[PDB]
Amino acid sequence: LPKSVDWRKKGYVTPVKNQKQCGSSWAFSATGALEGQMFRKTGKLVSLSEQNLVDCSRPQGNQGCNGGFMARAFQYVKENGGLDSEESYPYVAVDEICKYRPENSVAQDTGFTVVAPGKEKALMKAVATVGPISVAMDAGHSSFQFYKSGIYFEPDCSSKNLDHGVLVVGYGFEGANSQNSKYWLVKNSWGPEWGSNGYVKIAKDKNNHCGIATAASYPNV
Amino acid sequence: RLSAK
Ligand SMILES: [Cl-]
Repeated sequence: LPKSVDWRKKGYVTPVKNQKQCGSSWAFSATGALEGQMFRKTGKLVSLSEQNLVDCSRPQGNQGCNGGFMARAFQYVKENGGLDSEESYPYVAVDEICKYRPENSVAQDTGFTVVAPGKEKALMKAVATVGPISVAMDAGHSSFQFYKSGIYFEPDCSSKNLDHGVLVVGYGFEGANSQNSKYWLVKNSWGPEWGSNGYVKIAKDKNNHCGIATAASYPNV
Repeated sequence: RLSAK
């Protein structure tokens, strides 16, 4: 397994998006993993529609702007046989009527792969060999809100009670000792302006910090 | 969750 990975440097990640005031981080995380998988398969990077997901996956268990889950989203992409691009189905940040139009589909998944819960090495492994991995984390902390740079480590973080889905686009370390001060390169959906260009480095191999490895998964394309 | 902002 490599010492560091950064899928953004390989063209698998779209520019940072903003979920605004709507609880769809789970949709952002889902579209991130999908955009990366579709890229690996076709060599084309296409921004996917989170709005598609907000409005149409209530049957799979999602709740549009009030929460949802990444695997439930992959689940919907599969039952539905498709997912529209952002350009054809724009994000408006509010629960609206499902207007999925298959002529505008640009992605597909036949299911998904899960990572054993709490297993950071399984996660590192999925990251290194597949591409960006959708993950859930506990982001209920002011320190996260105000995060600007470096490795984020918050003592009151939970590894069990999560409220936010993000995307692990890679991992690495700080310094020269590959085995220490490691972090997960995480893509957020609070705009380019939050954190470090919209990303956050989160303590790695520090007991499943903030639950990043608790319920990770990626779509099968 | 949503940004505090
Ligand atoms: Cl959310």
